[PDB]
Amino acid sequence: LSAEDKAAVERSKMIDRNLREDGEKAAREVKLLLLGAGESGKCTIVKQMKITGIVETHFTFKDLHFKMFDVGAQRSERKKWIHCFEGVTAIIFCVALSDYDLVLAEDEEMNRMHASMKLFDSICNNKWFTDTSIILFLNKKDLFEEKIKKSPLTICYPEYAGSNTYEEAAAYIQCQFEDLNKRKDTKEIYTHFTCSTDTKNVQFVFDAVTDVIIKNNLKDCGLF
Amino acid sequence: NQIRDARKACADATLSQITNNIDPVGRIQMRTRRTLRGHLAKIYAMHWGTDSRLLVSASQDGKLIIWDSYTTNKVHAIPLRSSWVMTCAYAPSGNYVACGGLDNICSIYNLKTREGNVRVSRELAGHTGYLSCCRFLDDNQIVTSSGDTTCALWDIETGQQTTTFTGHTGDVMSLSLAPDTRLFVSGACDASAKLWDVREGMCRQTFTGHESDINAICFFPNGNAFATGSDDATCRLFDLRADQELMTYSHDNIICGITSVSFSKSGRLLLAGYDDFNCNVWDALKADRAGVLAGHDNRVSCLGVTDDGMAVATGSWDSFLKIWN
Amino acid sequence: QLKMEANIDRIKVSKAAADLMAYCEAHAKEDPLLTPVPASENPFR
Amino acid sequence: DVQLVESGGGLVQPGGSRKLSCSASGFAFSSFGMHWVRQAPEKGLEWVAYISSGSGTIYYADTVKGRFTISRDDPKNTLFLQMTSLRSEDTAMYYCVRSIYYYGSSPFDFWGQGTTLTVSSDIVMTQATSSVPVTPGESVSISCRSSKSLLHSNGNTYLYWFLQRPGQSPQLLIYRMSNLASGVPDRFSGSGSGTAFTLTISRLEAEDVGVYYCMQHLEYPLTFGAGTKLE
Amino acid sequence: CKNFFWKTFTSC
Amino acid sequence: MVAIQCIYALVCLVGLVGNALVIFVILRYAKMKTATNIYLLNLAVADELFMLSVPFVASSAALRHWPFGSVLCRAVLSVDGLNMFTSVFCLTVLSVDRYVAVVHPLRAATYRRPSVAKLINLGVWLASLLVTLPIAIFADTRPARGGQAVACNLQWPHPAWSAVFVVYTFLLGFLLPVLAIGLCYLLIVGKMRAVALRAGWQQRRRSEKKITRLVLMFVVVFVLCWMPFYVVQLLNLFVTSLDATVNHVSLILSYANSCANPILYGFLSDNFRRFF
Repeated sequence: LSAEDKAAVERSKMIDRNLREDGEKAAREVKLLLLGAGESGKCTIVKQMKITGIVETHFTFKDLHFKMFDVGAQRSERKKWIHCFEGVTAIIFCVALSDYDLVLAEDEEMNRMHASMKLFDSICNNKWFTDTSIILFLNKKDLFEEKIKKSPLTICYPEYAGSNTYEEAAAYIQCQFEDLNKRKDTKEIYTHFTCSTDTKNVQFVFDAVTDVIIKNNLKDCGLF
Repeated sequence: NQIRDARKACADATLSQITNNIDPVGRIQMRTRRTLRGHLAKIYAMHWGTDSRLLVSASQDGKLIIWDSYTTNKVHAIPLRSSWVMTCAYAPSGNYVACGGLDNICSIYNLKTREGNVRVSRELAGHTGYLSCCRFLDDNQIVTSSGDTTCALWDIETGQQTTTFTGHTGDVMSLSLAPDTRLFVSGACDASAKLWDVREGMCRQTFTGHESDINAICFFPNGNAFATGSDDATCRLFDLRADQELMTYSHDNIICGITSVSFSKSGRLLLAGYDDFNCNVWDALKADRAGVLAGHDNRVSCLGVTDDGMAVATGSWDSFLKIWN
Repeated sequence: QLKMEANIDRIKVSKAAADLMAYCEAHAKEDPLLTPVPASENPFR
Repeated sequence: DVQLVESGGGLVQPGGSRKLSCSASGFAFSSFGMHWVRQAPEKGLEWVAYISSGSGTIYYADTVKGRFTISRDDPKNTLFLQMTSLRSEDTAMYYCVRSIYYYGSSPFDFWGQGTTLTVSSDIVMTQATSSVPVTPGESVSISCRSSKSLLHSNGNTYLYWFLQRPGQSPQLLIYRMSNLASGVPDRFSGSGSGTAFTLTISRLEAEDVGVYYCMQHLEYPLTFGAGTKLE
Repeated sequence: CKNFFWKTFTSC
Repeated sequence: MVAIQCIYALVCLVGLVGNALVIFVILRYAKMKTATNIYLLNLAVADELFMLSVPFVASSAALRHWPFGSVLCRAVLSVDGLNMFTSVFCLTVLSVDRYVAVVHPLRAATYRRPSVAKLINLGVWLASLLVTLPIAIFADTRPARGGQAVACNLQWPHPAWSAVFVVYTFLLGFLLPVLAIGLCYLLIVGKMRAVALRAGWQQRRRSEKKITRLVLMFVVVFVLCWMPFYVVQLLNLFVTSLDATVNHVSLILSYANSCANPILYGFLSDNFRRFF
């Protein structure tokens, strides 16, 4: 420490001050993992969020910053990078209600909704996402209503016997997705219907992430 | 069928049956000198230098911080545009430092500049899958692997990829150059270790001894051998001069897979990091775990040893990196 | 295109094993990890 | 555009001040820490003041402590110099060094153009020579002596060599007495054992002439050499 | 009287 | 007689086997991670300092005399009173920390750094010195005049000044701290219930039910252990028919919750769950 290391430890304290400040603005903002079930996931929620590789959108709403991360369709396996998003505030898993009677452009080995139920369950069994909450969003509201009038609704689930009404079908498919995860006490699943109003979809998101950051703060103090 | 049919008849004895007469290495006691604090996110990769003093570490908070190990004084703080960085490398001289984020862009940063900030030297956005590892041949050419089951040899002055190594079936997850930076071996998720060349253009021999996803890889300072770290809780040190497997280091005491493989100066202590919150030190000659490196709260991810074998750096997901000696 | 890179340098595996053992035993003296180093010689106090 | 500009009056009367204002350009500010070094006519360099990055460490020289008030405005990228009372001893050409301190750095890298001013314990850096008349073209050796051995416990000796071309500001030639600066040819070679501090200019082109200086970076206030002019 | 206080007996 | 002395060794041993592990849980795994770990560490050391000063007053009531020194009792009687104050004061700054971190997340970031957490703990210890100094400058050793025996207790020149101090420690020591932790915890459950219904959960979930029950238990125990202790002090000024038959167990109620609060917070937390 001769006129050089004294300034070196002072520069390190200035860097540590910026790093400490960088963690504060990064903790108050909201992080969102947008992992879809099909080829193009989250086609509606990203239209209102004001902006190769992943796509992240930074926008402020209701005096709160949000960061929605979308991976799109990548040929890499999710098992090698699913642990990188551990610690995210919320997870948005957009699923379309038109996947039970439709088959993607593939080998047709499994149904679209059957692959969506397995993909949603694959995220919950991961040992990294046992604490983060997944927010479910149902797409194609009115499109699913017209399909009910010309479909038995029991393609993927033959053991189901219920009413052919959008009010009952949306409630049954909500409980079916809530019974896929084995960790029901650690994870809280939020289910909502995507609307074209362009302001109600993010309002539920703001209310959902508020219920999560209030639990992390309660977990911080220890009351959780 | 006939590829390795004759490679078994020429193996009458193994490496473990020969090294049982030399002086066995006792228990290695390594004490944590200083813990490199200051981070606020999980560390994933690091790199050492020739001076054995400076080292770079990648963190998920969007900061590629560089400091010296002897005094633990943060020198530069590089704000990263892609916070989800999974790999980083350090130059042998200390001029350029690159990092592979999730945006599939190997943002190269120049340290020695006329200004104070660390500007971007070049951006490599030719890959389609996630950038998994990157290694500096020199300050102009760089070999960067990705999650697109391929490797690429990029040039900083040119800006485009010179040669794209497309010979792997599984997802590439590791890279390891040679002491002369002439050849290099890469281990992918298909349990395949291919020795890729520069003069020939791409691989010249492969190794499929493992049984699961290979996470990390290293290179022996001799240049004729190298160890590989898979996910089935075993490491198989293959041979480049006999296209076979010298020996294996497996044990039922451990259940987690390997995440980091490193070698010392003499190559005796095989530094192998695991997912059991600790790191192991293998003899690499007789398959005997001498000592264990414990003290990390979360599972370690990166592990590098200096070129002179002075210090050993272990980084975990608790935003704390420890320096061993 | 498997036979493009196949090599014949596999007549003996024990001889190459001796090359790895001879290298680690000739450079074990210059390794601070193997050789017990004092606090005055090594860095980090 | 890394050049620095200084502002100063022609001459000031005793009892006032000029408020020397220095501005920065090009390089990233708030990360180096500006210096203050004045040069009296037909004299040697002498450190005045130094502020760190963020007004953290403020150091004053033994000759200006209690009279000068170093100030800065980092959001403006401007450096000030407030003074209480001017004396005939302060008549000199003030410079700004724009140095930075870290491992592998090049401290005292690019000095400023400097402004003029006219008014109507410490390591004594001594030099064995003051003017060496020698024909240019090949090797020429220059040494420097110090009061205290600059060899620190870590193993780094802090010494910096300056050239100071006639009519310009001093520039860094070799830092740490053994590492060549950024922007200098491979002709400068520095050796020594604690106090020897020999500098061999193996090329010695025409533009290598000037008043040289050797400054220590171990004790405050920083003291410069006597001055070695080459012809 | 009082004959007691915080933690001991006090004179009245 | 000795039956009340029998549970005295139990209350100290309960706080001994528990508080010795609370520090071992914090500085081994968390090691002062943020501001929330400094308060629980402060309550853990404040209980032990209160558990090492209680054996002097526990056995002295049985012997009806003070065998220790005259000047040494003036400090010990002020240390345990300060340990009583620094414990209830730390419970106040803990409730404010839990209130700011939950209700105002944007404002709590200024207090999440260890820089403010260290000075706010040194400050709350200094606030205990200001409250207990009137009980220290007046503390002395004077005979009780009953049997000409030695006794160490607060001395006042006039009985009128005795009524000022008995309520001063009731206002500043009991009513104000329990009103802070009572209001800070009420604003936490009130804000949590309002946010839970906005997300679509009209009924209280399993996580919300556990928190409001863990919060409700912290306040009622702080009342049923300190209010019976504080109510006995004021009734001694009007009628002296107590015959010291309740003063021995009323202090034991203060020795219980002060020695159980670090364990009630430590054992019912995520740090001790991973260690056990």
